[PDB]
Amino acid sequence: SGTTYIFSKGGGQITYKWPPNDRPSTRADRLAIGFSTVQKEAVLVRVDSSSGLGDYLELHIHQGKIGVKFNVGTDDIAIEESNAIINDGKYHVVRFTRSGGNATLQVDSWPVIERYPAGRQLTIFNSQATIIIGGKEQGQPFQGQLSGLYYNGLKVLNMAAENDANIAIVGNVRLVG
Amino acid sequence: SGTTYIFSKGGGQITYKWPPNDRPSTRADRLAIGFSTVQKEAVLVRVDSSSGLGDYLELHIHQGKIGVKFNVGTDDIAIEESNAIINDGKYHVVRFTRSGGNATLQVDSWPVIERYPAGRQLTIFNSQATIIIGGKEQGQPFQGQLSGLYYNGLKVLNMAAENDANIAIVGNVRLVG
Amino acid sequence: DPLVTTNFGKIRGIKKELNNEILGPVIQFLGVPYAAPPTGEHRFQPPEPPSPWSDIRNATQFAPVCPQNIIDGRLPEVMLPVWFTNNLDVVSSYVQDQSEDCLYLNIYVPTEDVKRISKECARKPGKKICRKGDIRDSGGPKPVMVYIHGGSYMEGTGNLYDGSVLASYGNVIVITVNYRLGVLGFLSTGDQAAKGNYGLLDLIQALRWTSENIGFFGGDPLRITVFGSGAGGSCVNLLTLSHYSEGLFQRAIAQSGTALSSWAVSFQPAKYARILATKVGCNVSDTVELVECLQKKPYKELVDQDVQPARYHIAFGPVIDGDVIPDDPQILMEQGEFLNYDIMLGVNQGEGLKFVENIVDSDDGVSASDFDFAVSNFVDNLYGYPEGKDVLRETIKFMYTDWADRHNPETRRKTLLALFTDHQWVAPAVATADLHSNFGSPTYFYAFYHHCQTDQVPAWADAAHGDEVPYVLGIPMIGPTELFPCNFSKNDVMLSAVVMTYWTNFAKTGDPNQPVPQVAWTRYSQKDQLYLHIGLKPRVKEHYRANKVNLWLELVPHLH
Amino acid sequence: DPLVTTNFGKIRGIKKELNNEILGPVIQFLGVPYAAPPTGEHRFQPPEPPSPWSDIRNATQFAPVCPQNIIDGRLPEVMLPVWFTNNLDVVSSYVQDQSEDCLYLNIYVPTGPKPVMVYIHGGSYMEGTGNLYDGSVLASYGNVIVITVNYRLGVLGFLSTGDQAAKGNYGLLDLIQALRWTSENIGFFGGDPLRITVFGSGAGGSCVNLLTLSHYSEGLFQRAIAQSGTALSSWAVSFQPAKYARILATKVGCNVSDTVELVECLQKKPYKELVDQDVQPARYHIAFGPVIDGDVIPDDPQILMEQGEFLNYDIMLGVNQGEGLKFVENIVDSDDGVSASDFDFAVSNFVDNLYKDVLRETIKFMYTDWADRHNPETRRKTLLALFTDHQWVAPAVATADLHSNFGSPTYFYAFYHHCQTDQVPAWADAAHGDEVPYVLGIPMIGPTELFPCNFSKNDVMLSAVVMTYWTNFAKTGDPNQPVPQVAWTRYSQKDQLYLHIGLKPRVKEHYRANKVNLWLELVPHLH
Ligand SMILES: *[C@@H]1O[C@H](CO)[C@@H](O[C@@H]2O[C@H](CO)[C@@H](O[C@@H]3O[C@H](CO)[C@@H](O)[C@H](O)[C@@H]3O)[C@H](O)[C@H]2NC(C)=O)[C@H](O)[C@H]1NC(C)=O
Ligand SMILES: *[C@@H]1O[C@H](CO)[C@@H](O)[C@H](O)[C@H]1NC(C)=O
Ligand SMILES: *[C@@H]1O[C@H](CO)[C@@H](O)[C@H](O)[C@H]1NC(C)=O
Ligand SMILES: [Ca+2]
Ligand SMILES: [Ca+2]
Repeated sequence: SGTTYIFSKGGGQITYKWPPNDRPSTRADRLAIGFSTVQKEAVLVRVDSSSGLGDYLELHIHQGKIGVKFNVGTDDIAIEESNAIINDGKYHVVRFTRSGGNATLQVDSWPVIERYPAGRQLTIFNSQATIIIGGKEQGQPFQGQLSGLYYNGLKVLNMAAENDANIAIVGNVRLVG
Repeated sequence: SGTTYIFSKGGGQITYKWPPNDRPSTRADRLAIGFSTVQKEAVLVRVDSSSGLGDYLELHIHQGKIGVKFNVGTDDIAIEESNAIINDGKYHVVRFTRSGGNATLQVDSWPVIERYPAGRQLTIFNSQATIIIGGKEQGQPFQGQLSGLYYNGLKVLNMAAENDANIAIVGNVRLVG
Repeated sequence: DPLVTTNFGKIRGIKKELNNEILGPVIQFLGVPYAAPPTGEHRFQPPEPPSPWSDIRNATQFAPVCPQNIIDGRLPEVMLPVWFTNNLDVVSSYVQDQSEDCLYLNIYVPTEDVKRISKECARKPGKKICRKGDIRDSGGPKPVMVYIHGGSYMEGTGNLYDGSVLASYGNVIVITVNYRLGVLGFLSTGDQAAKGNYGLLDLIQALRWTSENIGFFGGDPLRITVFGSGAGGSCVNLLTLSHYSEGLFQRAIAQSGTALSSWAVSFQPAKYARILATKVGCNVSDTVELVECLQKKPYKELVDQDVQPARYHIAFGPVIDGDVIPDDPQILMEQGEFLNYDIMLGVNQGEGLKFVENIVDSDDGVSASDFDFAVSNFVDNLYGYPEGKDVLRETIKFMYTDWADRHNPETRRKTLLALFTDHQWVAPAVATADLHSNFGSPTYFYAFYHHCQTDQVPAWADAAHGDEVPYVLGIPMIGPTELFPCNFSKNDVMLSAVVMTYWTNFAKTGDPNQPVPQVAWTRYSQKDQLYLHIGLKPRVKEHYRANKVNLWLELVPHLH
Repeated sequence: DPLVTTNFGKIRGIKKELNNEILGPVIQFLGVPYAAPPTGEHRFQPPEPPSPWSDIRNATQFAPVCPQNIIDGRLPEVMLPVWFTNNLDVVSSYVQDQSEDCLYLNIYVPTGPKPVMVYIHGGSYMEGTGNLYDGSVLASYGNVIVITVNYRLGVLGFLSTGDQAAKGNYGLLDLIQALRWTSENIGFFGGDPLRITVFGSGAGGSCVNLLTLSHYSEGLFQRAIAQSGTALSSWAVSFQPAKYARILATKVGCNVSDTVELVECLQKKPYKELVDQDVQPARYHIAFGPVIDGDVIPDDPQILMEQGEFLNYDIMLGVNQGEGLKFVENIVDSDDGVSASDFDFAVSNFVDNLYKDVLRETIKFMYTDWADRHNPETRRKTLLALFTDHQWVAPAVATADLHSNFGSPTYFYAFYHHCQTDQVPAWADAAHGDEVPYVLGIPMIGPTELFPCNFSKNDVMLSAVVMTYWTNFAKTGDPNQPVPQVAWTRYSQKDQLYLHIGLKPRVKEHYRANKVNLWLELVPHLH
């Protein structure tokens, strides 16, 4: 694991907001997180574009299965580890990569899922503004542990561990060690 | 025996200038004049509208015959005492009326000449700026005698002799009496 | 004891004291008969002169008003003054006394106690000056100001406008006129059966009487000034175009009313003449038979009818008849086919308040969708349907979207209101001031920016249509009235004095600046389009709404 | 001994002393080879990495320029910069040596990894050189490294047959290869590879925008400045390259059925023969230039910017207020005006060039100042403003609207101060590409031959102010930071805030809103 934050009773939220004059756009995305949970349904990580742009990335457990929904402008694209159960309490790591409209997802040592949606579609994830970890004010708050969060070179959980100026921690969330 | 003014060597001009803010428009025009001349070519009285506007009235003598040319909007309208010379040095009174497109013209007490222009004709003589007696500047100066000029109520030559503030006499014009 | 002997017999006025520190008394001759009743055989006929009386008739009370139907809804608020609509119950009381025999005048004569000559004659009667003299104590014939009330040619009454203050402020004689309205005054079958323009012909008869009789009251029949607002502003303009107006007046003022708007002339007189006949069981084949029966029917039955025209147009009103109105007002004015009069024309900031005062919300804005619909309603009602629907709607919408502030619905409210203002009022008014200037008529132009907001007028609103009337009439001078019930301030009193100075100076001299001095209101000409911006901070400015006035005058006519 | 060891070998440079006491030294590196000679089987092919040299390359004079035809009256006067049109004789000096092997850049290093400012020139995609632009003054003034680049122009760099036979956009690809060389090698010179800024005027300003829209350019530059230049102007992209390729082919005996043998034909022929060739497009459009290849340029620059199909770049756009002088000048009398009938005609075929009756009338109305309706001096200014707005102002504000809405720190500007010269008419406003001498800091070193105007103290103090904004932007992505100077507010479609640059520099609201939106919102869907 990396920097571990426990998400407790009633859930919490860790929000990194990109400085206004440096809100980044991109064509390919890297997203990796280690976790351990029992939730059948929860939202772990959500990346949002600025207000007005409907562009998003969401890492979410649904039906007990980990996966990612996302839209860059055209269509809502879904990808998940369908074959196995991921809310077993054991520490898992899920890696997500997003090359344009196309994406791949892997969990632990298991076979790598590839998703390639048909029809021409946009590639740019426009002006990204906020990363939300725990998604308390989303519907399903995460309960369990999130550790070592990578989003395109950003160690977001390590940033909150050394009092980064942009991150806010509201809700039941504790640092490990 | 109107207010007789004598036009002499070379010629002259007596000018009426309606104050800017009281320049008359009109549908009908009454104009009478007494004269003695021997000239073949002359312009006796010319009425001019404010600059820009085309509207003009001219009482003139061409090849001995007396006439009146006028434009009030559409075309130049002629009416001329066609069948008798008037430049016989004897005294003569010419009376000219106008209503819309049409005109009337009588010399002394001959049959009255009647003009009725074909086609659709305008009726208003607009914003009349100046009455020009003597035609020096039109191009053909008057040589002879002019008496008691009536025009739309105005006794021009009388008020000209009566030291009018708006009358300017410049040239070889002199007052008989 | 105000007896005056007109050409038709003696009349007795009523002295009226005024309730203001400054202003002096006014002898008012009310209900003075300028024409014989247009009743019976004389219905739908030009007015005849009145019958001479050998007694002394009491011109001391208001004479009946012309037949009209006053009903909320069934009158077009989008057209009538905003003081007129918001206060109908007050207007009912002026109009509840009714008759077809209604051709009357009100004459407001200022009276000083200064005894100029009568006191010299009291000492010395022998000298010619008194022995057989003509000069009076109030010596010098006073300029005459005839006001033509104009709603929608359907209603109204000069009795609504008390000329007292305006009379005794500018030392002018103010006259208010009743003329035939509704069907009675404007029905036309579009020929010689009914020729229309009867009301107009009344106004002309008024001006005949006045030009023949005002001298007795001490008036100058050569310094007469017809002025009007609303549709009465249109009548003022329609009179400058009428041949019948030769020698009857010399200077004219038109307030938020031209002869060029879509509602100044009835272009389908016969369509509405025959629809009315249908409603009273008189729709017969030959027109003269149709008018024949309409004369036998009691005026009330005719005035009580619901004859709605299309929006922003009229059903009954002045018609192009090639007589009273020689041609189409646009043709008559493009070719300069009009006598010369000193003119003073003008419009208000927000005339078209009542064109928006329905869709404006509690936060007082207008939605992107509410706006698009309103222009669509505007286009389809005023410029018709096919030919160029889209190219016209999209242009107007572009020109009435403030692009520096496109999303804010408050300023979207303003421009929508401007659309109706510019189109119905500014465009034609600036057109008329243009075409009068060119053909050498002294022209003066004003914008009206200062209102007195009541408790019925929405706060955001600027000067509404008609809002200029109280100031012209000097209502702030005597405090709030039941008709104009605004709490007029010190600032409102100052302005109402200033408007009145011009408005009378114009009737006195034909130049608003002289004699009584107050920024000189410079003359208007097409060259620099110079106008006085009348308000709390008055300026003479240039080219009023130039880029919008021309949109309608120049570009739009090309878009069909 | 100005010597730098790079990836591709060792290179020597020259030390120019500036034509000013205040300003200090600059080490120049002229005619540096950034890519392999695009000749033989490499003509009409993407640029190749250059080969490593063993010794020390004497790179102290300029390299030859790319093959270009330069004749007075055979070039689109209206399109090219004004100093260019009016100074063609002096320009021709820098265009004397012409090699097909022309892919070379010039580096100006002042004497910390200094910011990198790549300058992309361009009049019509046919002619020009970075050698025209002396990045000396701008360098030691703002302590920034400046680069001026040469790329395949005319046919040689933009020929497309609409398929894989000729893909086109080679010029653009050369610019890419330049930035490739730069981010790898600029470090050896003392540059910051993560602070590279591409800037340009005219078509060279379009090229800037055109690179922002290409996935190839990713991770090669962070900021961008476009001057009097857009990807949205009618002449920014060639929409019928195969049409002209085949029309060119007929003029050199190459027009064959199969497209692949037509391309192999043209390769074999000498470069001088194809360049001298007489090939011209319907006015305001182009014969050769960037094409939609579906690879470099994925789709139309208009679609891609409404889709947000671009990375977040630090953008600074702008226009001068008298752009299309060249359109209007040729119908101006001695009284310095334009007649009403000359105005009505110009508009008419302006519609017959780019677009019927209603459009002809609207424009005619929109560009009549009814405040001074009849004065032909006014009727000149707004007829000038017509082309100014339609070709420059409208596309520029369109871009800035679509860039700020997709979260990119955009900054817009109006340049209203012209260099006072008797080369142009007295009544003139700042013409197309009049901002160049100010950007490049020419007023600092007096008049040159290429900019001969009588330079005044105000022009120098304006040039200092501009160079500040320009360098500051290349440093921080913000024209206000870090060098002290009225602050240039960030642009956004809510208040459309732009810096009105001139004698009285001021931040103003919604530049020309009412006329700009005519073209962007009324005219588009009138049909
Ligand atoms: C029309 O406008 C006038 C001018 O503002 C109004 O008169 C003002 O009336 C208010 C009360 O409604 C007065 O305010 C009072 O001031 C006294 C001190 O003098 C203070 O002790 C009170 O607390 C109160 O606020 C104000 O003096 C008065 N101004 C004057 C002198 O005219 C008037 O109310 C309006 N007319 C109506 C009745 O609608
Ligand atoms: C009245 O009668 C005439 C003649 O029959 C007819 O043309 C017209 O439409 C009728 N009017 C109405 C509105 O009923
Ligand atoms: C060139 O030749 C091709 C193939 O024969 C033909 O389709 C085309 O019309 C020609 N193009 C031009 C414009 O020369
Ligand atoms: Ca997107
Ligand atoms: Ca005329």
